[PDB]
Amino acid sequence: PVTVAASRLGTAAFDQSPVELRANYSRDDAQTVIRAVYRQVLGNDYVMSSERLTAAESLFTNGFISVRDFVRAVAQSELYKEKFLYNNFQTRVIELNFKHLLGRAPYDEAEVIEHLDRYQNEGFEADINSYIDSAEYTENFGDNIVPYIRSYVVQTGHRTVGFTRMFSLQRGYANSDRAQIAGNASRLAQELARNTTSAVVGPSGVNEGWAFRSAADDYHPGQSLGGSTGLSADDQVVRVEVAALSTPRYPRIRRSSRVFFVPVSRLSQKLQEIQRMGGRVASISPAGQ
Amino acid sequence: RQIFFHAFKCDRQQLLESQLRNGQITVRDFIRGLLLSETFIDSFYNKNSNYRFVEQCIQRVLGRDPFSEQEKIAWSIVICTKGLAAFVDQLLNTDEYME
Amino acid sequence: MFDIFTRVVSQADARGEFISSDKLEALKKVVAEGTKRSDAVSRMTNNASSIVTNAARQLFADQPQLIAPGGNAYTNRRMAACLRDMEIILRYVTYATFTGDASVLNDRCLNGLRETYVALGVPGASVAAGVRAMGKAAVAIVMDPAGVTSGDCSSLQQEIELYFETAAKAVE
Amino acid sequence: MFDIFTRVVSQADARGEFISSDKLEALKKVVAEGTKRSDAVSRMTNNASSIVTNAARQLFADQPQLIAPGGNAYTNRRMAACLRDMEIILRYVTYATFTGDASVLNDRCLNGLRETYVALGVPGASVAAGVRAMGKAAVAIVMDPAGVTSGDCSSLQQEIELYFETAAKAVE
Amino acid sequence: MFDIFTRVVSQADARGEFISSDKLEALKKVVAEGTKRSDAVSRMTNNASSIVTNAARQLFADQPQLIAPGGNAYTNRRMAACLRDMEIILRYVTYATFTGDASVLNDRCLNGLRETYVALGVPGASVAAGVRAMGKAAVAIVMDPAGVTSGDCSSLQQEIELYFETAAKAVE
Amino acid sequence: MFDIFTRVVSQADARGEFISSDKLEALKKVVAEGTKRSDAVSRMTNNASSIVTNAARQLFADQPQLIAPGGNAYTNRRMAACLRDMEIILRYVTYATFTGDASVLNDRCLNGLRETYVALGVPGASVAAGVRAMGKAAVAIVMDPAGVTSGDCSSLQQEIELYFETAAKAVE
Amino acid sequence: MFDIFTRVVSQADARGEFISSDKLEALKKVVAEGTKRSDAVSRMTNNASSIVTNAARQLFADQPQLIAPGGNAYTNRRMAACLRDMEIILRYVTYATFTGDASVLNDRCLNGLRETYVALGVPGASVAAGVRAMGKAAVAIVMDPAGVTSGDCSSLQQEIELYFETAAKAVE
Amino acid sequence: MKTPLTEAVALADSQGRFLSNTELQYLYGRLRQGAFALEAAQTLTAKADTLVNGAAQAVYSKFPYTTSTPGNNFAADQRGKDKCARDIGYYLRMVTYCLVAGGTGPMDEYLIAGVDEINRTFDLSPSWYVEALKHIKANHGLTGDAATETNNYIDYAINALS
Amino acid sequence: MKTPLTEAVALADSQGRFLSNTELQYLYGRLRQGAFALEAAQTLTAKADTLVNGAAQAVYSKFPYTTSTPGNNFAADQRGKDKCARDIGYYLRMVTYCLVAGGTGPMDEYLIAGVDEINRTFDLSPSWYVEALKHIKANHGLTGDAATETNNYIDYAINALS
Ligand SMILES: CCC1=C(C)/C(=C/C2=NC(=C\c3[nH]c(/C=C4\NC(=O)[C@H](C)[C@H]4CC)c(C)c3CCC(=O)O)/C(CCC(=O)O)=C2C)NC1=O
Ligand SMILES: CCC1=C(C)/C(=C/C2=NC(=C\c3[nH]c(/C=C4\NC(=O)[C@H](C)[C@H]4CC)c(C)c3CCC(=O)O)/C(CCC(=O)O)=C2C)NC1=O
Ligand SMILES: CCC1=C(C)/C(=C/C2=NC(=C\c3[nH]c(/C=C4\NC(=O)[C@H](C)[C@H]4CC)c(C)c3CCC(=O)O)/C(CCC(=O)O)=C2C)NC1=O
Ligand SMILES: CCC1=C(C)/C(=C/C2=NC(=C\c3[nH]c(/C=C4\NC(=O)[C@H](C)[C@H]4CC)c(C)c3CCC(=O)O)/C(CCC(=O)O)=C2C)NC1=O
Ligand SMILES: CCC1=C(C)/C(=C/C2=NC(=C\c3[nH]c(/C=C4\NC(=O)[C@H](C)[C@H]4CC)c(C)c3CCC(=O)O)/C(CCC(=O)O)=C2C)NC1=O
Ligand SMILES: CCC1=C(C)/C(=C/C2=NC(=C\c3[nH]c(/C=C4\NC(=O)[C@H](C)[C@H]4CC)c(C)c3CCC(=O)O)/C(CCC(=O)O)=C2C)NC1=O
Ligand SMILES: CCC1=C(C)/C(=C/C2=NC(=C\c3[nH]c(/C=C4\NC(=O)[C@H](C)[C@H]4CC)c(C)c3CCC(=O)O)/C(CCC(=O)O)=C2C)NC1=O
Ligand SMILES: CCC1=C(C)/C(=C/C2=NC(=C\c3[nH]c(/C=C4\NC(=O)[C@H](C)[C@H]4CC)c(C)c3CCC(=O)O)/C(CCC(=O)O)=C2C)NC1=O
Ligand SMILES: CCC1=C(C)/C(=C/C2=NC(=C\c3[nH]c(/C=C4\NC(=O)[C@H](C)[C@H]4CC)c(C)c3CCC(=O)O)/C(CCC(=O)O)=C2C)NC1=O
Ligand SMILES: CCC1=C(C)/C(=C/C2=NC(=C\c3[nH]c(/C=C4\NC(=O)[C@H](C)[C@H]4CC)c(C)c3CCC(=O)O)/C(CCC(=O)O)=C2C)NC1=O
Ligand SMILES: CCC1=C(C)/C(=C/C2=NC(=C\c3[nH]c(/C=C4\NC(=O)[C@H](C)[C@H]4CC)c(C)c3CCC(=O)O)/C(CCC(=O)O)=C2C)NC1=O
Repeated sequence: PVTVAASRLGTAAFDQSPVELRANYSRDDAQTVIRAVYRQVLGNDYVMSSERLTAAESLFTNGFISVRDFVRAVAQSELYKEKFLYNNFQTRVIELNFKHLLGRAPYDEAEVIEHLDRYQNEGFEADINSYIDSAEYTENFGDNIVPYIRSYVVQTGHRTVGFTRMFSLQRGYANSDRAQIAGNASRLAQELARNTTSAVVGPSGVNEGWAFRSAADDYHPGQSLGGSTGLSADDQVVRVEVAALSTPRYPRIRRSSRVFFVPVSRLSQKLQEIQRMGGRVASISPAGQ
Repeated sequence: RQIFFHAFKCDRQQLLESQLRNGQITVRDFIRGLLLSETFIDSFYNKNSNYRFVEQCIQRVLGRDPFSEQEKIAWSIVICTKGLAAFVDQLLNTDEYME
Repeated sequence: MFDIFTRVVSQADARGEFISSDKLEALKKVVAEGTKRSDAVSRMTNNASSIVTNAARQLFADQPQLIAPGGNAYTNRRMAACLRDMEIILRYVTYATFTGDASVLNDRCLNGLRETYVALGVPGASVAAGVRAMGKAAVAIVMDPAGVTSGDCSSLQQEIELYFETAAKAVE
Repeated sequence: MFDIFTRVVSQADARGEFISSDKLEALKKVVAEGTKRSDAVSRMTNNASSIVTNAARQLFADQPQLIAPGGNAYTNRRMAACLRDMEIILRYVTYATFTGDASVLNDRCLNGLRETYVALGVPGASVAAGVRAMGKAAVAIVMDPAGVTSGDCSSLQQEIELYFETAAKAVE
Repeated sequence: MFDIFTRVVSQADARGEFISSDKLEALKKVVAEGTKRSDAVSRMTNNASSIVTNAARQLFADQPQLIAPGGNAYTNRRMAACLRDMEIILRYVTYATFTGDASVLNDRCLNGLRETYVALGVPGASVAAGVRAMGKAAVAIVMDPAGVTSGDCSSLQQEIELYFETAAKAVE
Repeated sequence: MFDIFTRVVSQADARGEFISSDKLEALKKVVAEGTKRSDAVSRMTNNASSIVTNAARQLFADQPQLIAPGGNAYTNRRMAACLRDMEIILRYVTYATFTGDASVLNDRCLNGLRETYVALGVPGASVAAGVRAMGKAAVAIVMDPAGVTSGDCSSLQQEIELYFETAAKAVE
Repeated sequence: MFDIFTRVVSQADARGEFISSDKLEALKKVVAEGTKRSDAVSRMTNNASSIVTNAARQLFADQPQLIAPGGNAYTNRRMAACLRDMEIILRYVTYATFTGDASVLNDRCLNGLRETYVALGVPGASVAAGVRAMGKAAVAIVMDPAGVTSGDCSSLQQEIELYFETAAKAVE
Repeated sequence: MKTPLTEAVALADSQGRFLSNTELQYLYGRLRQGAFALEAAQTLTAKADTLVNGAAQAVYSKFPYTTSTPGNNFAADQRGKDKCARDIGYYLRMVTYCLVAGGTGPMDEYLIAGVDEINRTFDLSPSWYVEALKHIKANHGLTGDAATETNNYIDYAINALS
Repeated sequence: MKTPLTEAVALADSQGRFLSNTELQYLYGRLRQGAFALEAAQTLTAKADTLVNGAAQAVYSKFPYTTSTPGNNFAADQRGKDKCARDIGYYLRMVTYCLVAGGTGPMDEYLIAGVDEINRTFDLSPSWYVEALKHIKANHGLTGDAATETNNYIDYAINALS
């Protein structure tokens, strides 16, 4: 659990405990649980009062429908498919289902293989049921508990890849899931089929380097093969990712955000020259040596 | 061709080109790797005089002739006081090359 | 997620020593003016719907391109979402001036909403001007005193205008 | 950076065999209609400044928020950069329909400029609509024949609208 | 890279109107106290080497693990780099209180030095405590009057302590 | 997620032929020494809590900045998380030397935890030194013979030190 | 989930009229003794772990069949679950005497836990005797005056013994 | 039912812990509130009937069309006036209930939770109720901190209306 | 960080509503608490060093075996005494931090959340810390309601220990 950097990772927004529905909940408590379910399943997208699905929603407040089954009902509703399935690629649909219904990002490509086959065989409804009716789901939170993201915790079953992929899936409390920087393109699948994760980036008023993205052409490993063979220095290599190179104009810079492998001995000069360009350093990570 | 008129097959550096095709190495770092290369030092730095070498390398890297002999005299001190590596580092990060 | 007191506690723990005396006199004066901070906060809170409606009222009088078809706040659904975004910003301003720290306002809005408005195509300039006008109207509503015992609320105007300018600059 | 011919050559080399006959008949028909493509391209090229000025003319009539102060294309320098961005996109469209392959348009613009417009705060929606309107005006300018021998520009209209939609979708 | 005046100009341009009168009275009072700001800056600037040496002197008395072998500031080269990092931070503080805006301090060191100290293995806590002690000594050196007419420098102490706390929190 | 046998199977399938004879003699010698690999693995496993406590014991004697307030492992919760991180690394080392392949250690820790420690602000150097000291103590605990028939375990110390150095270098 | 005040509000709403005067004098006396109710609640809360350990200490001295092998609380896991069940019951007693209503204690434990102990095979008699002994020790710990101003807390002995007997009878 | 003691118990229950000093701070604060709030609720109980009639007359004064046009939603006939002063008294009774309970819970459960769809289905303008609540908060005649928190509850009802 | 204003904001945020009179009741209660609690925290800051040494001596008195047996967990050598009076001062500093913050949040985040596994891994008996906290809560020398809530925080630490 990530406390010291919670300010800059946005975890301190989500530090609060999971909501629990009780045996005999009060009338008002069901509406609060409904608000949390609507937020997490629809990824902070706001629901208008006309689209509230009050017919299935009232059965929850009666107690006919368990909170897990309420999550299933809102996942298989039509407005969900319009928000999430329809305008997205199916690996992106699979990643969003893993984020909403379990909390964690998918770990490997073999995880995507099963759900992708299941969609084509049986439909999205059975696919959603297989997300929700999993041993992983039932173990990590109960049916009464609204699903939450569980990545900062090891929780005895997380790989390390899940924590770094979760930050690509979630960008702050204010951010709305339909509306992100990547847009329609799945962030995790290019990382996932090569089984390589990128250094994570925070959001803005925390850190202005968000603007950086890993473009489709150039894939950078984050590991310098030379250990400064190319850089021809004996010092150690870092990896510096800059988000917005504004001051050189069109003929001078073709891309506003790129990465550079810099030795430590000439790192300060690189920071100065890059800062004079109006560039914003998203993250500096150790690369080699 | 720009750094040392013709490059023989022994002259070429498999490390520098090999790093260049990935994207780990930028082309100015390839220029530095050609400048601090031993065959460039042997052909250019050992045979020429110090002031003549400063003239030649300023011509090649900056793309411009040196303004006067006084400029080459001014730059020639960095080479011996700090080494050719620090001189190449001071020559590549000027305003003119970066602009 | 920090108070004033938790901010002094975290700073004193990072120092590793006990809290110095001058910080305790500062916190005593804060405890004396904390009610002063918040009675006004209460008069800020009670008029919140009038504040957001007057702010959108002046903003859409000022920039009629948003109401114009093809504008970002043109559609009825989008216009309701716009009023929702403004009301959320005002609510987190009231939370930050309740706890006396800008870290709650940072935590809950700022780091993500700039990228959200970029990705949505939302013009950050109009909502920045709207938060500025809402903050000006909020201090103007707070400063006036009607049927309330007089007190020096001047220190707060500084802090409230700080919170509103932080929100407007983090929006951009 | 690929032609049509280099595309068939790379595919035949990845197959590892010689070029099959049906691909050669396809390339013969391509060589017969390549001038057809060339003629269409030249009448697209000659009116390029009118195309980008009319496209920005309709776009800034359509979205006056960009011209409004605080808008992304408000400043004179930024507005000149906006017209430069549009002219660059049109030029690489003309290059791709010259070589008959979208790989030049991909190589030169697409993979980076989406992230560039995200990082700059540029709204991708307006420039997407502008590239769409510019492409509609470009096919409308190409399809009319004035003092030109009759020819079928229709095969090209498919390809040119493909290139423009690829540019508009890669922008987003 | 902003002044106070350029900050008001950018805000008035984002509003799109002329500068209001109350902002001009605020800027007139700023022009009256800008020399006042400045006098404090010059007596801060003249003692800078004493400030950084006393700050490192108290810091390495306080945390002897950095001087201990294997410590981050143990090596002579690394210790010189540490004093260089501290002097750079003090210089950009003096620049920000010269221009009267924290945007220069943000621009120059704040955006990329937290990640730099993470990647280097530099403990952010010690340099945060060192910037805090340096700022405390800087206000303590500024507030005493030597050859200066009595005047109100209270506003400046607020601003200088703001800049130092912004630096110490952006370091973390 | 690979064995030794599944590694040879995947390599032979990528070759597309049957398994060659010399690989089968190598796997026969592996089946002869696989128990040799793992009796030691058992003596590595039985002392795991002593290994991680002695490793943290020497590490926090070595770097007292982590125990110092403001340090990364200072807080009781964070210190428990630190011992948890170390125990996890030791457990996956024991898994990799159980299956005889480093691919399980790669799969479960390595690719993500470097970025995790960067994002957390965790110093990678201290945990790298701790994994190195833990590995040195692990081979030192494994190599001594107490109540065990003499055998040639030369392959095992090489392989275990390989796994520990892979973990320490992937941490960085 | 009801207070005292919400209980009077729900009763007055079911009557459909306003609250009568005598209920308001009763609630005024409740507001006068509500602190009296809860200072004791605080002295009940501070000794909770001692209360549950002494209660299990006397209970397992009293019924050694539960500690005996084959007993219901024999296994270490089951014995920890037993102490957890007792601590939960004490916590909800403290909640009910905080809010001044037994409806929270009913809501959170009573209706289900009798059937739970039947289905588990848990003897309801032993846990009933344990809740009775815990309640006797709780009133005995609450009633003694140690450095506290003399108070009337006896009626509140009435209420606390009522809550404990309700818990013990709903357990059965 | 958002009342302070209830929500303190809900916090301590959802956290899974015992009560701490935080809830006792909540409690001495709640008793401080109730020590004036109960007497203020009794004073509102005394002045209730005249306040209801004055609010109804002010609502008929500001919106004179409702007395004139034929329509079962409008109070032109007498049954409209009976039902409509009945819901004036409903609003005032919910104000007194929140004054006793110490939180906005009773109005949130008895009034607010469905008022929007009811005014949508029945063609009732909420501005009528806003005018009535404004007249009540002007004419309740309390003083001091009880008056400020009474105005707080009425302003909360106004903001929940529109 | 369970402090009253933070948890009030968390309640109002999870409910999705504005602040009500409930949070203002929480606030006048919190200010009532802090109005003595800050001065009590300053008084504990004054008496801190002698309280730490007295707690360490009482812990050595009740458990004399820890001074005698060789073991790196025991304070037989001098480094054990330095580290162990260091964690005495840690406990006292967390008590003062919770006195300033007004809730059990700082001790819950800095001490309690991992103390059980740490004492499990390091062979530290928690009864040593219980004895030290009992000596502190006996010898802090405060009076009145500040003394009662100080004893509340120390008893909370004791119940969290064992
Ligand atoms: C299965 C593979 C796996 C790994 C490797 C893993 C690492 C991991 N270590 C973490 C924290 C941590 N890891 C450390 C460890 C250290 N920091 C130091 O100061 C020392 C250099 C080092 C002790 C060796 C510490 C102190 C934290 C706590 C950070 C915090 O809670 O703020 C976190 C943040 C969430 C949390 O612990 O509760 C993750 C995800 N998680 C995994 O699931
Ligand atoms: C808790 C913090 C938080 C913030 C700040 C937040 C903002 C936010 N505003 C959004 C939309 C919006 N926000 C606006 C607001 C505006 N656009 C304009 O034209 C004006 C410049 C401005 C009015 C001030 C509009 C119009 C939309 C609708 C976009 C759409 O639905 O397509 C969305 C997309 C999802 C949705 O509303 O339903 C998010 C996530 N969400 C959060 O959870
Ligand atoms: C060869 C391929 C290539 C592309 C595509 C490219 C785009 C590009 N457009 C830029 C700026 C820009 N691009 C735009 C364009 C627009 N913004 C809007 O408001 C409209 C939605 C749209 C007009 C269609 C504007 C206004 C800027 C200026 C941003 C600034 O200067 O702050 C910049 C920042 C540096 C600079 O212009 O001088 C780059 C790198 N550069 C390239 O080298
Ligand atoms: C939540 C319900 C509630 C309210 C509303 C409340 C308000 C409130 N405001 C007070 C004081 C005060 N309130 C003000 C406020 C102001 N004076 C000015 O001249 C300014 C224009 C204005 C601020 C903008 C002042 C100056 C005082 C003086 C006493 C103090 O510092 O608290 C006090 C002190 C105690 C008392 O008056 O009996 C109360 C009760 N207390 C409550 O329990
Ligand atoms: C680089 C300088 C250059 C140009 C510009 C050029 C154009 C050119 N276009 C031609 C034909 C033609 N060009 C067109 C083009 C079209 N007809 C339509 O109705 C369509 C709307 C339009 C395409 C969109 C057609 C239909 C022909 C008929 C002859 C042919 O197939 O080439 C020919 C055949 C030979 C001739 O006309 O003398 C020439 C010369 N040749 C050159 O050397
Ligand atoms: C213009 C803005 C700017 C900043 C802020 C900056 C920081 C900076 N500090 C660095 C190193 C350093 N910075 C420190 C400073 C410290 N470490 C400690 O132990 C203490 C906690 C602290 C003393 C206050 C040290 C010791 C190094 C040396 C690391 C090394 O050489 O391995 C480096 C690595 C390259 C090098 O110094 O020569 C950079 C880039 N550079 C810049 O260009
Ligand atoms: C670079 C050469 C230079 C100096 C040194 C300089 C100083 C300087 N300080 C001034 C004012 C002042 N300077 C101070 C400074 C202080 N008063 C206190 O009691 C504080 C302890 C202390 C700040 C810590 C004050 C209070 C004033 C009043 C007038 C003003 O606001 O400028 C003025 C106003 C004009 C005048 O005095 O004739 C001058 C000239 N001007 C110059 O051109
Ligand atoms: C899980 C319970 C379990 C254990 C513990 C176990 C150990 C074990 N170790 C064995 C062999 C052995 N174990 C060792 C180990 C070593 N010799 C050295 O000199 C080195 C220092 C050291 C390794 C570091 C050797 C050399 C042998 C020889 C036989 C063989 O290759 O298995 C064998 C072979 C069969 C036998 O001894 O009866 C057993 C049973 N078997 C079990 O079922
Ligand atoms: C043995 C049976 C018995 C009990 C239980 C008892 C308690 C008791 N606590 C009282 C007061 C009090 N009790 C507290 C206690 C606290 N307030 C807080 O906010 C803190 C969290 C907490 C201490 C940790 C306070 C603040 C008072 C105020 C009055 C006074 O100083 O006595 C009083 C004063 C007289 C009265 O309330 O009628 C009584 C009776 N008296 C008895 O005869
Ligand atoms: C306890 C909280 C509570 C409220 C607020 C409440 C309002 C309420 N007012 C209603 C009707 C009404 N409401 C009004 C009120 C007015 N019309 C006017 O012209 C006047 C401006 C205003 C007088 C205050 C009238 C006249 C009706 C009867 C109209 C009808 O058939 O629906 C109805 C429909 C029931 C019916 O048709 O008789 C409800 C549920 N009910 C409740 O249980
Ligand atoms: C801020 C909250 C906080 C607490 C409570 C804390 C406790 C703490 N005490 C520790 C060790 C220790 N704790 C003790 C304490 C004692 N042993 C005795 O015999 C005495 C009875 C008692 C003296 C009070 C000693 C002697 C050590 C060093 C033993 C060790 O190697 O692990 C350690 C392991 C670190 C190390 O090995 O140096 C932690 C994390 N750390 C924290 O950050």
